[PDB]
Amino acid sequence: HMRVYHECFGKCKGLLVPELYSSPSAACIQCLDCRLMYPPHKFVVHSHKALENRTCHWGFDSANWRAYILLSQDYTGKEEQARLGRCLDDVKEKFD
Amino acid sequence: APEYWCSIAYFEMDVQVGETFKVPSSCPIVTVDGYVDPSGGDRFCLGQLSNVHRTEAIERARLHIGKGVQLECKGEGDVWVRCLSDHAVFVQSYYLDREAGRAPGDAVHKIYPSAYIKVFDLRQCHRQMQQQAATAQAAAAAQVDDLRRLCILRMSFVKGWGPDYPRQSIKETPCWIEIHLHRALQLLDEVLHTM
Ligand SMILES: [Zn+2]
Repeated sequence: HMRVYHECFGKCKGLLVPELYSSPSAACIQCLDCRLMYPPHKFVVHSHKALENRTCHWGFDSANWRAYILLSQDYTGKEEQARLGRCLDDVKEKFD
Repeated sequence: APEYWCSIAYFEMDVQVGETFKVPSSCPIVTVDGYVDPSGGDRFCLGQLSNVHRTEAIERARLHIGKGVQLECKGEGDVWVRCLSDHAVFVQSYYLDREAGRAPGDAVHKIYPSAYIKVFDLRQCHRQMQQQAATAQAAAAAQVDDLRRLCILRMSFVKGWGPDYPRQSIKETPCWIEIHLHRALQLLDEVLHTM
């Protein structure tokens, strides 16, 4: 399904598994490092050892996670980059 | 008084790309992005700017500065930044340096996507500007550009720079802009005449 990532207090990659996101609090993103499941808003505060503590972070809202989680850079252009992009928009638009 | 409230100069690494874009007072908000409009009234578009020195690696960063930032002037000359990009924007401002809690120019501020932060206060600038001015006045012995750093904003578009990153100075980032607030620049030219 979805190859996902974020660059918050470090960076992290994961797997969005659409079929599991069936409630605002449903851990549906799985870290591609610890392999654990994360609810979209907790996944955004989960970087692995990537730290980034000598830079001041302004406006980080965990609730603003729909602006943080992005589609992997794994550009296979064609209509998969667009198809999966449209499915990522659907995930975002659902419990708001 | 200021015909324009600020003028913006774009850079890719240490080369200035395009002509310095001047923002008119009739325009409080201005957008800096990477798309179409090769002209620009309240839109400084970077997507159609040439640069012989541009490298494939720089082109890659330009594709990520999507909707870019929005620079907003409030009141007499206070500035705010709105990150419309999918990627955070890194700013350099003495205002934040303080508000944050750190020493003068000793912090890089990561402004997150969709965030809307105030990055410059005119008064705090005018006060602080008089301070260091009189401070230098006090250098007695016997037998100025340091002041315009306070009236300036530097911000990087997709790549941070500092202790936490592979880049030492903003001039190593693929695409950033330098902002001269004119109103604050006047006060500078006033704190000296009036001094
Ligand atoms: Zn993990």
